[PDB]
Amino acid sequence: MALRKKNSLLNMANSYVLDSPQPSNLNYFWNFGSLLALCLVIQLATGITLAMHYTSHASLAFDSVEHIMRDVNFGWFIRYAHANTASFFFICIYAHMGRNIYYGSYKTPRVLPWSIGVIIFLLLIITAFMGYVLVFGQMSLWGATVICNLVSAIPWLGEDIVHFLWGGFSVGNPTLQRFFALHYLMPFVLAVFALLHLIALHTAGSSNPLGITSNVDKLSMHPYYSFKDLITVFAFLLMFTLFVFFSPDKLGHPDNYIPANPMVTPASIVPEWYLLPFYAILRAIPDKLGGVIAMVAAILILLILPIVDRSIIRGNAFKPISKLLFGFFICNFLLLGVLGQVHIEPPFIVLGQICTIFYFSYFLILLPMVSTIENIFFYIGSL
Amino acid sequence: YVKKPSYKIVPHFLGFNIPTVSKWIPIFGIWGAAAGIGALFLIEGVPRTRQDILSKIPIIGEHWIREIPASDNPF
Amino acid sequence: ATTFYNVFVKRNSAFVATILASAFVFDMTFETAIDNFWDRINAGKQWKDIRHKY
Amino acid sequence: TDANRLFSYFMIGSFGMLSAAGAKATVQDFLSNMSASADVLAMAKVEVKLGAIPLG
Amino acid sequence: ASITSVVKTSELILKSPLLSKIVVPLAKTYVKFSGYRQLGFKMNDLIIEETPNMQLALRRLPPTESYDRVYRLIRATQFSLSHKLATGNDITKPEEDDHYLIPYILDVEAEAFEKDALDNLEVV
Amino acid sequence: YMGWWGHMGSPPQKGIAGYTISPFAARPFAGVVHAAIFNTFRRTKNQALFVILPVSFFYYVWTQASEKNEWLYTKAGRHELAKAL
Ligand code: HEM
Ligand code: HEM
Ligand SMILES: CCCCCCCCCCCCO[C@@H]1O[C@H](CO)[C@@H](O[C@H]2O[C@H](CO)[C@@H](O)[C@H](O)[C@H]2O)[C@H](O)[C@H]1O
Ligand SMILES: CCCCCCCCCCCCO[C@@H]1O[C@H](CO)[C@@H](O[C@H]2O[C@H](CO)[C@@H](O)[C@H](O)[C@H]2O)[C@H](O)[C@H]1O
Ligand SMILES: CCCCCCCCCCC1=C(C)C(=O)C(OC)=C(OC)C1=O
Repeated sequence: MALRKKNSLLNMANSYVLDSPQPSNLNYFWNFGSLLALCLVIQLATGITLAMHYTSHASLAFDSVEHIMRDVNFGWFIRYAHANTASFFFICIYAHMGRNIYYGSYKTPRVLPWSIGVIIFLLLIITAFMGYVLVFGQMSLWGATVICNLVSAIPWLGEDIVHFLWGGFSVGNPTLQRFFALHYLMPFVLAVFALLHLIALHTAGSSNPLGITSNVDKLSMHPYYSFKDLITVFAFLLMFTLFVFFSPDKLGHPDNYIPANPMVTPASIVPEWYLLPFYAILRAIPDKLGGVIAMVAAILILLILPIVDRSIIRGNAFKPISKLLFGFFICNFLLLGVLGQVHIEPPFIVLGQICTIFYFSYFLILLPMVSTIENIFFYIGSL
Repeated sequence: YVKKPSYKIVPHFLGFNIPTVSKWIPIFGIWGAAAGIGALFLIEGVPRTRQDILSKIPIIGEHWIREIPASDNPF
Repeated sequence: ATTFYNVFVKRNSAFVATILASAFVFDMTFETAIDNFWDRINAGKQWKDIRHKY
Repeated sequence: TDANRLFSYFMIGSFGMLSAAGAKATVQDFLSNMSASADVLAMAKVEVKLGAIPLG
Repeated sequence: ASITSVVKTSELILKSPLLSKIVVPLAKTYVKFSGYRQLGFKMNDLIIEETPNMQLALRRLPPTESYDRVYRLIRATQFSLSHKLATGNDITKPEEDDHYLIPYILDVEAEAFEKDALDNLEVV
Repeated sequence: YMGWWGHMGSPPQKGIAGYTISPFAARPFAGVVHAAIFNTFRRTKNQALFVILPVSFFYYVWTQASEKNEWLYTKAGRHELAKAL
């Protein structure tokens, strides 16, 4: 017996990256998993490096980031790499979630990797939110303030919890130092859950674009998907290069180059782009607690896809109506994103409410109805 | 003479029926109490818990009404 | 003993409820007991013992 | 006998009870580090003049 | 959704003259646009099989039907990975799109659902 | 639902012969130009409506909303803005 199979440690690596039996027909949308692993590795390397030069104290934080930009050898690169990769991490995670929803990756027998996935997504949001606060510019401070006051909506104890999370009566030094410690920790937690969702997946293996079993026709993960993953790695690195070296501030907010000022509130406080759809959903509900519930529900509702999808067939490749509905759902999610950064003005107020209703009605009404009807059309249509 | 056995199907969902669930209703009750006692115990230190809940309990409630003398309080 | 077993111990829900209620009582009474004992063995030494002069 | 079993559950129960009380004490004391530290609580008072402030 | 559900509802529609008049033509166009026949699949090849019920139904397929299904899956996987469509005799003609599996799954489910009912019987 | 090499969980396979040639024996880019033009056109044509319809609808919605918003905050839009608030 080959050493890679015989030795228990080597065999675990072997089972995931070498002998792992894959469908022979995965398309390029199956490459986001490895891109997400790449983002995670880049964030760990750059993040730990920034931590060697960053000071978490509120009197020095903003300046320590300037010191990184100006004095540390290649500090500018490490900083911009870290900041831009946070955006790329969300592009890849939305693509990966998009792939999963289109191809029915959430259906049995893959409910568990999907449900762990939803938690990974929440951990990414928290990680990225805390990291953004660390700069302690104007957007940092006010971002923390507003988002850490969503906990005030919790009845009775809510305000007490807010002061507990701040370590005082406002966002300040205690908050910044605790966000540093938790920002450092969260990516490790996230890596553990990423490993868990893969272990959970390994019982069924990867789904594939046709939605049928691949047990009939398997390909080793290496060399086929190893070399196919390299193409998207280099396509990613090209995109990375164009942002990091030629346009490092395109995805950012100029106001974060102003040091935090608790007195002055900036003209417009918007979150980072990748949080914008959830912020639009929150604005849609006038009630404080209503808005918070809606915003959280917008993520947790992903957990019910296994139930509300009534189809006897996995994925959308062969479902023309489901494909149209999916197209509208995705574009609405982008419109919500755009509405997250407009001013609270007519007519965007009502538009945001309509888009919010459409978002939720996808899960609660349309997908259950459409999937029921398509079942019937497949049966009658092929008689 | 009997021609057919005499039975009906009771309503069921996800393999639960009302006769079974009804036997467990009390158990959910006690678990709810356990969770209640446990939760309240966890937040007994929170000043709001003392102010709003614990100090209001008759007889016992004076355990949670304790004042620092103004002479001993820097704040 | 049968009665006690049947009420507090037989069902785990009841047993865990009893344990947690006991923990709550223990916590409150032990606090008070130690406070008094600590004050007696350290009598005349603590701020509370000299505070009255000031 | 029920008395025989009840004794051993008393020992198990006591152990569970002290473990519950000990965990609660541990959690409460430990997490309190995250509440405002003594220096934060010291900031509390500011005097402002009013003569300088014009109407409107 | 269970195959039983889908089959029963379909039969209610096919019964109603009005309903069938409006649904059957839609279903036929749906199937044309679906395009699974262009990869040489039969409709039943697409049904989710990773369930106890479906594993049992597949084990009960006659060996010849079973061997042919394996071939259609492998062939379709090869079209998929090559980004080609079936041509000529590989295209499933409407007359070849037979519900070879539906009888087996309906029997498996019949028993499974009867078992659930009888697990909840009450002596009257 | 998935086994491992030798016992993957496939139904029994019989009657299929598979053939292929070595990577060194093949031209990796054979028929690349035909694929790049004709194959891509076919694949794109067949998916075009599923992208065009939702994109165009949501772009139209946005365009209308943003144009109205711009107009409401001009002098001309004073009265309509007053009503809207
Ligand atoms: C750090 C973030 C993540 C990493 C590194 C990661 C990585 C991977 C990898 C390597 C795979 C196998 C290859 C592939 O299909 O692309 C995969 C599959 C999967 N992931 Fe993720 N993932 C992450 C986040 C998520 C999230 C947020 C979700 C869901 C909300 C998710 C759900 C899934 C599912 C369902 C599959 C199986 C899809 C299939 O092959 O059919 N993952 N992931
Ligand atoms: C999933 C992984 C990670 C994500 C998504 C992430 C995201 C972010 C983001 C968005 C920022 C704000 C960047 C800016 O605009 O300047 C940031 C800053 C920071 N992150 Fe991370 N981060 C990750 C991992 C890590 C890790 C593992 C460390 C290890 C300490 C770390 C350390 C830092 C430090 C020190 C800063 C502040 C300096 C700066 O702003 O560049 N990060 N992170
Ligand atoms: C992704 C990075 C690479 C590092 C590997 C990831 C670490 C996670 C590995 C630990 C989880 C346990 O992983 C588990 O390992 C065993 C053997 O290793 C695999 O077992 C599989 O392969 C072996 C031989 O290769 C066969 O005996 C077995 O029939 C098959 O199921 C499991 O399918 C996998 O779930
Ligand atoms: C994961 C579970 C989440 C829920 C748990 C919530 C815990 C968060 C902080 C707990 C609240 C702390 O609340 C506060 O605790 C301290 C610490 O014992 C108590 O303080 C008390 O004991 C400490 C020593 O233990 C003495 O120095 C002090 O004189 C006395 O007042 C206060 O009486 C209580 O008001
Ligand atoms: C389940 C929800 C996960 C946590 C989401 C938090 C990040 C997005 C929150 C929105 C947000 C709110 C509510 C908000 O009001 C605000 O406006 C001032 C923002 O800019 C700081 C925001 O980012």
